[PDB]
Amino acid sequence: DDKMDYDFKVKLSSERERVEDLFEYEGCKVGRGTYGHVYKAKRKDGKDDKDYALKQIEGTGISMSACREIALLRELKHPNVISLQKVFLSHADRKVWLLFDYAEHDLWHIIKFHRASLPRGMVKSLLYQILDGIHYLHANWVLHRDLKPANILVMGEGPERGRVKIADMGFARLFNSPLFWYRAPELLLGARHYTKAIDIWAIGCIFAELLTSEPIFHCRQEPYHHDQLDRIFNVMGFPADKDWEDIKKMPEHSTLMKDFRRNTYTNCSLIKYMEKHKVKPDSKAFHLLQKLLTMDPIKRITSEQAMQDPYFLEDPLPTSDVFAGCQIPYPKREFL
Amino acid sequence: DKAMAGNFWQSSHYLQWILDKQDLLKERQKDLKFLSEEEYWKLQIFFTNVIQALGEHLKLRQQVIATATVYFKRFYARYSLKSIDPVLMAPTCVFLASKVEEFGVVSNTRLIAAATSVLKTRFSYAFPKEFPYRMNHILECEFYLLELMDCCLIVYHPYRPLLQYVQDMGQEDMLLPLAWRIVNDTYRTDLCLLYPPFMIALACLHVACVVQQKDARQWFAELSVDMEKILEIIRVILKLYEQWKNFDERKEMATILSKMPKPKPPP
Repeated sequence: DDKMDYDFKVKLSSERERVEDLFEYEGCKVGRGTYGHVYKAKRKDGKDDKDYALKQIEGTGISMSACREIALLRELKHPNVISLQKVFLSHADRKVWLLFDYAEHDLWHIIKFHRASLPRGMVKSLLYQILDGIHYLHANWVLHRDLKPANILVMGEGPERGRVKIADMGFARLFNSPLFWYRAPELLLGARHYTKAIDIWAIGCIFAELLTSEPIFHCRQEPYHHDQLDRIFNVMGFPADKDWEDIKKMPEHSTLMKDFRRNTYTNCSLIKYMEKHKVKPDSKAFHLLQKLLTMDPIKRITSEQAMQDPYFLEDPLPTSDVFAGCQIPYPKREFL
Repeated sequence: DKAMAGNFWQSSHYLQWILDKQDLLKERQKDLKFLSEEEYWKLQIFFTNVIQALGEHLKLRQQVIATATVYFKRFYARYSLKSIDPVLMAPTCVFLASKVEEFGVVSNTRLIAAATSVLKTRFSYAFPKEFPYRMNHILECEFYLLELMDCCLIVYHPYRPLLQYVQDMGQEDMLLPLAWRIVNDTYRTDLCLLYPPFMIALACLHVACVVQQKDARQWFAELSVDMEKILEIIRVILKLYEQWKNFDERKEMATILSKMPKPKPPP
């Protein structure tokens, strides 16, 4: 600026850490999306040989999405939630870079490796840490809103070996407004707000996918999404009036009634679904899953109540290291 | 409920942005070469009124105006008034604070129109010339502001806890309007850099009770908190209202603004 103090301007300019000086990353692009692009980085100085994730946030300046992600990540501190180590503000091009500890694995790749053909200690431990991390967020009135296997990172070799790191939270949603395999039925019937319950449904889906290796509500490419609802009912059955009294309050309930019939899904239930995928319906795992995958969101258990479930008191106990001291067979991330 | 509501004791506000008074006044001596102590507090009052005026124009909530007011104070806590023109910083602070909320978006043209309109209609006693900055200047300022604050954006204010206390007394009708305005008035002072929000809220509520002549001693006694520090906060509040009496913002601010140190140009 021609009317900012010059001594102040050059001083800050002299002292400003620039991302290109501190870190080596050119050509190490590791993820790409409509929320900024991520790189596997190492420090140029030999201070430590650990890997970091550098995310360049899309667009110039500080957008609402940029703002709120920076705002919240700067406050949040919990072992199961991804940690902002540093924010670089590059003055020349007006790009923002966020530095994180690098997560070598994620549940999307872990599950896909197994599907290309999970120990039960590992499944329980994954679920527990997911629940621990979401519960933290929820206690601080932070919703995730885009929970799915690709957003559940898992740390590799290093001092946090096998710890879950929840990532990629939907920090900006205009007015908290949603207005599909992991989306709760209320969103599909036009729920006007994100809620703790919607995240929990998502965790139930992930737990079912961890037990079976198959997305429980897998569906082809399509607010209201008919075929995704058709799949929910093929697995769960069609909800009775008694199971979800407030379903009539949903904006798309009349559409649901026109499009679907109860007797279509008379054979269908979660018990029968899970039996096909070799999971016992009198196991603590199943009874927990069923509580997470409750259709009425006011009948869905909370993350805190899930952590208290006796499933986590049953042999085997959840472990901090999800890999339980065993060798990690899963391949290291491919560059994009 | 709002994001990070119960997290104050582990927050960046508490861990980094509750400053020592000794450290504050030592960095202020830079600007005290040009302005007196009296003129420095008078300037702080002025720019609090400017940030309130901007917020009221953009129809933002009091809590967003507060966050903006704090961002401003944090900046000039560390840096001189010469470093970035406070006429540019004020709306830049309002702009950044509005974006911290996910409900509604303040647009570019609407920011510049708001700054321009407010200085012209409400502060023409201080500013003869039109608001000279444009959006490129705001966007540049935003970056410097964000750097100094160490990306600490989430800010806690006395409003939330105030509300809880008046509801606890069962005297929301009598005391809340008055206590609330006194909390707004505390932003005319350094209190928000020196004490946690809840202690400011208690102090405000005490002044409200004394002004309205309700006996709150048995309620105040039943609170587990350092009463010395509350009394310290009441003294600043009491002094603020005697500063208010003795100060004619409109008759004095043009001259005081001329005394502010100007930036160095480029070579």
